[PDB]
Amino acid sequence: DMEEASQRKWNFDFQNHKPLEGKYEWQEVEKGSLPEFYYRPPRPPK
Amino acid sequence: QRQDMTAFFKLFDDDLIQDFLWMDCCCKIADKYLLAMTFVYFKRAKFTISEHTRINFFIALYLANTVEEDEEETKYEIFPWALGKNWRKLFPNFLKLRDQLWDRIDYRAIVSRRCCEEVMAIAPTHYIWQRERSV
Amino acid sequence: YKARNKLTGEVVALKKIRTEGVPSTAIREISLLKELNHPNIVKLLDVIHTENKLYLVFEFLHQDLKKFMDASALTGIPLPLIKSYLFQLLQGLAFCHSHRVLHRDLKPQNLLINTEGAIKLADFGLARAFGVPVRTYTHEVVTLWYRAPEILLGCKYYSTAVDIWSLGCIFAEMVTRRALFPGDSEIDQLFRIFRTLGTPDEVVWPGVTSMPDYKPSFPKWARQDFSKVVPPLDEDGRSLLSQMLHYDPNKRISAKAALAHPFFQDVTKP
Repeated sequence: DMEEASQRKWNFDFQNHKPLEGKYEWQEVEKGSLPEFYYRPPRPPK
Repeated sequence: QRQDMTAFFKLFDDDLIQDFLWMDCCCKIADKYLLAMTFVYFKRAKFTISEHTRINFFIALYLANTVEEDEEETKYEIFPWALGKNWRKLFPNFLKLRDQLWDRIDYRAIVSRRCCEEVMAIAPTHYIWQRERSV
Repeated sequence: YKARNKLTGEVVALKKIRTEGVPSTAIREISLLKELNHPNIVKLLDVIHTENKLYLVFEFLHQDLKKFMDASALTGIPLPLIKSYLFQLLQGLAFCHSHRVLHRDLKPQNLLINTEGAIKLADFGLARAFGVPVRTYTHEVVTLWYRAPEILLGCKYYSTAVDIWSLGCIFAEMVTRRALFPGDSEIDQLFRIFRTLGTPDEVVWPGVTSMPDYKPSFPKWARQDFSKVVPPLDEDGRSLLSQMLHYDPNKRISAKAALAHPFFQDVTKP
């Protein structure tokens, strides 16, 4: 399906959440440097 | 955009479906639009004739509902009809089926009004498309 | 997470999700973001499905608007920069409104910016498609201080006019450096709107008394001048803001009508 393809493109197996391969440079940064949206969880439906 | 469509109308001669629409009063869960959207999803997923059935219908209707309806409760009422008596813990693997259907259509649930009206432009004589709500 | 691209020189981000069913807000966020490709809107590159966990893929902007507004209380923001940001927001919002989209959340943390002088919309989680007629709508919609009056009172089948208001509440924020209507709660925040913008009436609004939450026990306030409440703005700025925020949703200026406003004569891209 598409997760092996997404793996192909995004240079990652989604896997451990932090491996890498090449052709993209993947980091792991501190949450504090991100503009609040990217580590923002979903919202309660209530 | 395709002229066959006949395998899709076959579902509405079914019993559980007919009684499901009879259950629907103000067309809250199944609108003439939502029943068009449930077809658009059938096209997008490229279902075979073997692939249109009870579960694959309700599963699309639930998706159209969660997308186009801000009322988050009424759409639950589909569960007893689809899954039989105990859906109670049997609804989640239904939800994952919805997510899989969403995976199949390449994530575009959104269907424009004009596109909705264009798929009912085929055989307007059909009863489904005379069901509409107001206020 | 985060990312970097050695080729094409771009940067993206992950934002995972992850237990009995996929959230109804995420479906809307993703399904809408896949139908919207705009330079002034944050994009959605790819979406996966793996068992317990779901990751998204987002174009990574460097910061949001709050932390940039929190970046300077001391100094301000250059008026051309504000004009650029607002023109941009109005453009992307014109792309949203005009085709099958209502955001129904606008706040600076949902507005991302970069170093190249661009600003884009984010968080369509509460957004939906208004194209299909006779739908259902929750009237708890945007977040807190940025709420439109008509939705603050009872209103059914609210149109695109609810986003514009928020932008107004954003507009003033980029000017006075502070929040416009720092409401402590519902009502409250409404009476703050009544304090700054004045108490409504049937001269201003056709159906104001016919709104369900409305009761004529409301204290009567006059309309404060836009020199006092937002001094740094020029006459063009006040001219835009005035018709940008008004109690009548039927009057309230659309996005396409905003882009041509005389305030934008000086628009630039710093």
